[PDB]
Amino acid sequence: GPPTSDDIFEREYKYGAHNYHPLPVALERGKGIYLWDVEGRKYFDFLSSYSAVNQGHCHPKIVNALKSQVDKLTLTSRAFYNNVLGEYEEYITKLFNYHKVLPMNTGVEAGETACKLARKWGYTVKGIQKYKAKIVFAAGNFWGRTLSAISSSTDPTSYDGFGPFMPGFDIIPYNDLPALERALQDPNVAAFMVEPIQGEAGVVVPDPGYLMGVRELCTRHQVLFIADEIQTGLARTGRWLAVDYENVRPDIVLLGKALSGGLYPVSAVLCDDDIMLTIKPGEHGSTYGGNPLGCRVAIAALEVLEEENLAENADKLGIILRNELMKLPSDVVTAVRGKGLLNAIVIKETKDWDAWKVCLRLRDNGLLAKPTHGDIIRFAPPLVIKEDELRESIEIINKTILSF
Amino acid sequence: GPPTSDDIFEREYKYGAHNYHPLPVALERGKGIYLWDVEGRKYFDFLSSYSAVNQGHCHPKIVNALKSQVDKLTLTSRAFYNNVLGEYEEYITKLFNYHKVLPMNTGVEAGETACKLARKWGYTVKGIQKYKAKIVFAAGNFWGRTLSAISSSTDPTSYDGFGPFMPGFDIIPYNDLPALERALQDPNVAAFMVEPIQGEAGVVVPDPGYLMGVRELCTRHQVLFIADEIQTGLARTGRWLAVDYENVRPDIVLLGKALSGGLYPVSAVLCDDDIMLTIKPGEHGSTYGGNPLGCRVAIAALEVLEEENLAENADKLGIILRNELMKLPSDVVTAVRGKGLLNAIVIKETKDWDAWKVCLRLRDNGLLAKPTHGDIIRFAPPLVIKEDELRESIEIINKTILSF
Amino acid sequence: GPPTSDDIFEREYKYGAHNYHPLPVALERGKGIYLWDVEGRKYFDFLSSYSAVNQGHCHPKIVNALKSQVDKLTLTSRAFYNNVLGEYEEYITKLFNYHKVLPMNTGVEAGETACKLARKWGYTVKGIQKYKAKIVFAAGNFWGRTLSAISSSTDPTSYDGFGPFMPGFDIIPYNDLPALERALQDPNVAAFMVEPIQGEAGVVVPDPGYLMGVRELCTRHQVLFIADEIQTGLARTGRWLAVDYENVRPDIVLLGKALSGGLYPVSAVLCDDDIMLTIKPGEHGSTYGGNPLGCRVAIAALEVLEEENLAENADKLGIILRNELMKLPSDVVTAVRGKGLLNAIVIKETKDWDAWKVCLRLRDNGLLAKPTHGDIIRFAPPLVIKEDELRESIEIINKTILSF
Ligand SMILES: *[C@@H](c1c(COP(=O)(O)O)cnc(C)c1O)[C@@H]1C[C@H](C(=O)O)CC1=N
Ligand SMILES: *[C@@H](c1c(COP(=O)(O)O)cnc(C)c1O)[C@@H]1C[C@H](C(=O)O)CC1=N
Ligand SMILES: *[C@@H](c1c(COP(=O)(O)O)cnc(C)c1O)[C@@H]1C[C@H](C(=O)O)CC1=N
Repeated sequence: GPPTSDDIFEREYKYGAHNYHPLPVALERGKGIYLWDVEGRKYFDFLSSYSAVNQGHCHPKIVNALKSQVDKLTLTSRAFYNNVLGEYEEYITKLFNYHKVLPMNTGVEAGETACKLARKWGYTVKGIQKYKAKIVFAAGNFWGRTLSAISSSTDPTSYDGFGPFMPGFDIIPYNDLPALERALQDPNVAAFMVEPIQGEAGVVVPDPGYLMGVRELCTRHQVLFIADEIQTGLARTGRWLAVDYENVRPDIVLLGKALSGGLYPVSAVLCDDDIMLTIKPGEHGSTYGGNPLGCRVAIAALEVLEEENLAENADKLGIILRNELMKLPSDVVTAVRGKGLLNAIVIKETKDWDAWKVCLRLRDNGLLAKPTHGDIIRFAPPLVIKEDELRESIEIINKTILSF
Repeated sequence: GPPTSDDIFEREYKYGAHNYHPLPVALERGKGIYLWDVEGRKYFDFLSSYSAVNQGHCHPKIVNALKSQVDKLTLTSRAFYNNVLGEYEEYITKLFNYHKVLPMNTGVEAGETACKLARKWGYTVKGIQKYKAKIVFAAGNFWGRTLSAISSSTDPTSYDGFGPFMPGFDIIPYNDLPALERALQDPNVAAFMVEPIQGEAGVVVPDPGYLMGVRELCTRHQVLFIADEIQTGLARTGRWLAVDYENVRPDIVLLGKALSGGLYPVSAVLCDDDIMLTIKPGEHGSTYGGNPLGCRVAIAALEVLEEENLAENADKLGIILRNELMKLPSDVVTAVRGKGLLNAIVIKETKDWDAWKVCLRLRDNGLLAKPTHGDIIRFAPPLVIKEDELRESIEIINKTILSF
Repeated sequence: GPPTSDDIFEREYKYGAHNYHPLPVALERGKGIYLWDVEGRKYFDFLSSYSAVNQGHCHPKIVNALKSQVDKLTLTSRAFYNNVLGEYEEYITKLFNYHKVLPMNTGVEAGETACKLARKWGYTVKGIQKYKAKIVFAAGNFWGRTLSAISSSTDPTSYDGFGPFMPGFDIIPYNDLPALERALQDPNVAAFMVEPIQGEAGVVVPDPGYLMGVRELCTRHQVLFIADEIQTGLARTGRWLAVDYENVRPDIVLLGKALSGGLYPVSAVLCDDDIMLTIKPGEHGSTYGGNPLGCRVAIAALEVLEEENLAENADKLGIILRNELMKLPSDVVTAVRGKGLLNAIVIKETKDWDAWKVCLRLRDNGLLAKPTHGDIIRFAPPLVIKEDELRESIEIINKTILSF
């Protein structure tokens, strides 16, 4: 016979590392906003694979781009040229209005690249003494799991037991302009890296004006403003980039996750020549970075966001979701927050009943969501969701929450 | 009409970062051992995308695996289970005979994961005080371009201008057992990471017994032996792992590149429970790591290496390649080295005549290869190459060298 | 006639700096737990002047000490000796079991003194190069308003507009042992300064085991543990020192506020000879520090705490206070916290309901308390309060909270 859910759980427990704490559900198919488990049950996806399937699971446009290119050429490395990478480079730099892009594969690779750019520019353009360059981060940041990434983390689960840590990384509170201003008094700071909304920290939305103040302080003190839009970008919050809400232009922009619609690990580092060209030939790279397959996929994934106006849809539907969640009782759900279709609720955790239990019952009533910590549940469905489907989801959430 | 090669060169110059020094050739199609440029000209591929397309370009069996799964489900994240990952996990662990695998995407991610395991094991099992754990590396190593990876580099091009560097990374000479022994006298050393053959260093083959000696020293001093087989593994050197030549079993094995036949960025960290399970749920991850699309690709890629006996082929044909290369005048080609189909020659570089110029002319004659520095040319065709094809290539190599 | 409350407010507004936001009430008399305003109204004191009047207002024994000594001698400076200081020094050092005490006047002065001790010890004993020594602080710390003190603050109200700031001060989260452990990897760290309970942050009580973990980590990495007990000490939390709950011995202890029963500004720095004697004659001082009048007061104030077993009372009555407070509706009072008689509640602040408005009404109902931000009210009565008086006070709080 074919494996049950319990069979699948057991096999991974035996042959796979235990580095995740998954919700016990076993999926075999996805399409648009929906996932199906091996028992044939249907679920609303309200995680979107950490906002990587903004376009919905298996979008036909993106699938067709992948199938078309895989027959021709998939990997040359950048030791040679191919005919696709330049077409993608011209498309994406003109779309976001930066001189250049440096292609990578995963989100954390984009972040590492940005740190290297910041340091290189710091030493060769700004003139910092080697090797005294600093990069400032905000408390609660998440940008991956390399040794460098977790060195900037304030979450012990991320860094405990994995030191000694990368020097030159400082931390200030998020959503705190006086703290940024105090930090940038040090001329050895080369960059401030920040998420326009902190995702994995629990959808922490900064106050109106924060990003304007950030852009202002970074310009004033000759510091690069690095915007990590790997989770918040690409229509998820209701705009091409979440920084578009305050119409601010960062020095470096990071994209990933939804850049491929979930079909291929593609990430990108966008910035102007004065920054980008501090890195000379041979001084940075990646084997699969910029490969023609990922590029065809990324072009299609970006075109989907545009053609279907998913940003406008996320903006419209997000406020409906938040407004409805705000009707839940003040002492079962203690906060609602988000922008566009990146949202979260905080539940009054008891030692009897918590976010994990809510999510188990959400699963049972046909909706997949994951907690982060033990009192916050994230709601992030694919951006192709329609209003009637959203309202059905909302009913499921009401039903579940009010059932405890 | 279509863009020319020069068009392609110019577009990337304008819109892409300048972090590579590519051979001036623009490819648009690849099949088996062959690549075609946009002018229609045909080439032998003797780089194999740094040994990522061992199975040849666009291998029909791996391509079908990609095409089959892309319509079903491509990314859940490991927040949920799917039906594919566990099947891959059981397969690859049993193939290399380790308890568990931890799935990642790129080679440098696999290395970072191994360093994190080494440290976590160092503190929680070996009892090193936090955070005093050291990892030893060999001079000439290349394992990627994160801040941590270049912190272990002895190549200025990799690390200059990118500091400050990761602490706890110590460097010793390659192919030097006394040096290793002295380093392992420090009880705070958690691991030694090393390539069985150094790839980007210029195909540097250590003396017979080196790997056996490393294994013995690591076991004696309770140090983890991390073998980086991201380039040497998967039949490229004539065995499943280069480490198999001396019957050595590393504590952690890293795989990447050809694990997907070039269709998808897939890498793996293999080790037993005592090491793997030092990392608890939530303590390490990656958005695309272990996704079902890459898993189906990897399973197919591994099956191809087995079914077509590519390791055996690489062994036999490698012998021919080195034998025929060694016929070149001592005057002109000062060294020939390699195992299996991972090979290189060293030319007596004059002020006028260098490896780049040779490769430019090899291109002109229908064969693509990349130099390492001024005096080393690597030869690494896909492992599906046939003897007649190989000898045709050898002729091309011969006439090119002698034409200077 | 005599000045009204309104007269008093308007006079200070005209001739005094506007650096405070006081509760509009004008006191003229104080005795034990009670205060009377100029209109004759009587109030419970639930601020205890930031815990400086633990012994109650105008304690007869402390007053008698003042009156007795003021007729004899009040100030010689420490350029000469007097007959009182040595007696106080022996008394307090034997009481807390440290070799020596250094006498100062205000809390922030004791803190400055401890930072100088730590640095001096760092350079002359630990061997840190001048001037590379660091001191680590916990976010949320409050220890005064000198340029140095606000340089370690994470509260913009304290530091904004007052820089540039003192270098060599680093900040980590409170109640976070992994973060402390990470910070102490730097051998240039000389000390960690921390409150056993953060007072002005809103009575933030760390997890059980925190103080033990700090002591252990500081010892392990040769770092001084400075315990700021200026608010938490002297029976307020139900022990002589709040660190006594975990049987922890800091390297340096800071005392102040209630050290004088509110009659005189007296502070003290306690530590052993290997630390204290790093400061040589002429290298630190204060005009009024260690004056005979303050010393007589201090001895009396310390005797009151002991002879009336006020720590025992604080512990017993604080248990009662927190138990009764937790009976308030979980939807209006969202948290209750504290130790002994240092306590606070968190309210569910709305746009129209806040901590300030609550304290205004408490005042109207005969109880004086201070808010923290918009959602915290501190409750800290003098330790001489009796159970029946506490219970009466509690009904005022009940009446007030429920009345909204
Ligand atoms: C994903 C994430 C990254 C890292 O992306 P990657 O998983 O492809 O390497 C970078 N930046 C942002 C803003 C992200 O959201 C996050 C990271 C988080 C973690 O660090 O555990 C889990 C994610 N989904
Ligand atoms: C590829 C390589 C890596 C890194 O793999 P990645 O490019 O997918 O991240 C790790 N280990 C080995 C043995 C490799 O060969 C090398 C790294 C080298 C570099 O550092 O620039 C270039 C490569 N092709
Ligand atoms: C009082 C306080 C100090 C400073 O004492 P001082 O006012 O006599 O100089 C030092 N340490 C602790 C633990 C204290 O509680 C606090 C400081 C706070 C502030 O910084 O504004 C207000 C106080 N009452």
